[PDB]
Amino acid sequence: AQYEDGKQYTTLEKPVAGAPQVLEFFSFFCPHCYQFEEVLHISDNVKKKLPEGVKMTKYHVNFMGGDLGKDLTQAWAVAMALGVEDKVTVPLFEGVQKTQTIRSASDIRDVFINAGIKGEEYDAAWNSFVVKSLVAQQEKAAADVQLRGVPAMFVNGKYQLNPQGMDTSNMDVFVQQYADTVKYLSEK
Repeated sequence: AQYEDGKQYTTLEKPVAGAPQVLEFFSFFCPHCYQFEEVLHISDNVKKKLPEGVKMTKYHVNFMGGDLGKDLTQAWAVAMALGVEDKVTVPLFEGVQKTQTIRSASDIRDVFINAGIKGEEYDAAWNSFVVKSLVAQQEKAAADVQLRGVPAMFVNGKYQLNPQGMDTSNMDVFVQQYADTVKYLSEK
């Protein structure tokens, strides 16, 4: 066909019930993830092609960057709880990969302060049990698909995007292929 298992996507040997409809994993240590976010705006372009009635979920992972990697997963839980994903994503990426000024939880915290979240509101979120279970959700979702690599997108707990199988001579064309693939899988 035009879309084929093993080409634009793969199928899970082990489907995951009750999964979010469009589920994306990343790491602020992940170089392709930086590309995906700041250069290609994948999440965004997928969204604008998804039918609506469809929610999009993005989770951080632990397996890159050891101790900081986990701090970053908890901080992304904070960002989700406060609804400030859109104000910290870029400075977290650049602070980890561009300027390399993020080396500790305290530096992660600085990004949120600079983004305007109050220290008080941040420390309370950081320490809240609502953030604990949010961390647990991120870990569980990654666990359910035995996630060993990022960036990664899963559709309806049963399909995994396979970006390796798309032309990259043009960035715009890659993005649209990627998004259309998501929409195809979405309708499947």
